[PDB]
Amino acid sequence: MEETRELQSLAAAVVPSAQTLKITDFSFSDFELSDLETALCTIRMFTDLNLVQNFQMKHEVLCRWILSVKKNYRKNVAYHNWRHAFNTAQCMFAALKAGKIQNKLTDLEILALLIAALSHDLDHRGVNNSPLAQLYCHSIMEHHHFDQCLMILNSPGNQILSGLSIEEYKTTLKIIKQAILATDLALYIKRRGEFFELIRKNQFNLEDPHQKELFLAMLMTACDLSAITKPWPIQQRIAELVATEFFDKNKIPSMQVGFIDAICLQLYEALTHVSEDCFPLLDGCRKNRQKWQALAE
Ligand SMILES: CCCOc1ccc(S(=O)(=O)N2CCN(C)CC2)cc1-c1nc2c(c(=O)[nH]1)CCC2
Ligand SMILES: [Mg+2]
Ligand SMILES: [Zn+2]
Repeated sequence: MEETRELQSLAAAVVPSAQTLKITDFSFSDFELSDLETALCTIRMFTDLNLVQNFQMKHEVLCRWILSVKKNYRKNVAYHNWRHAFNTAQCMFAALKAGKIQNKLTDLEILALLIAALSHDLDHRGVNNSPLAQLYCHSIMEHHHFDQCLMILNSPGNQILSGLSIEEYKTTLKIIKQAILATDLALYIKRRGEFFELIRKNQFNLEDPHQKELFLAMLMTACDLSAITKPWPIQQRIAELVATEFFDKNKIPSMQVGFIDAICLQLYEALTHVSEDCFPLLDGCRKNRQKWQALAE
């Protein structure tokens, strides 16, 4: 089979260092990478976050899990596909390392963010595709993604959480679930005020469980949207993909400016306040606003 073949190549490979793979960079890009290569980067992300060790993940199982995740994104979807999930994970990784967020969180939280970033759009069909009620929003889409995530975590050969104790397992699933549900922009809009207001007053505090949970949610949105922060030539390219999905052009630049003002700037400003080293995200986002604004006329 084409697929057990893919599993063999992947399990046999030597995983280059994080530095060699450029996965520590906020300006990372996946355009020139093969599927196999994105899988290796992903293993390096688990490894250098020290998650394979702390939680005793078997190599064959992690490899199989990554391939399952990859397999359950649809390639025919121009933007909401595996590369988007892979990029969201890479940005999470870079915020934890380069952005120095790692030290602010527990191992279990880090574990759950990485998994959530990779799984958060599982089985997406495209924004233009959409039982009972369904009456009041409620993140139906994200519930589906999380269910997909859960089913893969429980598939034979795919159980990367088997090394956790039952109590750790339950805590981790809860975090994964909240994390995936947090990628619903509506929820993000609903909750950001609290977070901004708190940073305003220099009252923000990670020791408060309520605030921790709020921060993790903000963190997910920041990664989920991070394409908006990439170097111009790359951002233009990703914008291309999004437009293809949204519509299957003269108004696109102003749309981009609207999106950056409405959603992105404040979030990346807030994240910078929490950790100054996440500044490149904010900086990259500002430069892109300037560029799209110039096209907008
Ligand atoms: C480039 C084509 C047009 O792109 C957009 C147009 C509108 C918006 S939006 O007004 O903030 N918005 C549209 C309605 N959604 C449910 C939420 C997002 C975002 C985007 C948009 N979203 C994303 C990116 C982007 O470049 N544009 C990259 C990360 C996600
Ligand atoms: Mg989504
Ligand atoms: Zn997403």
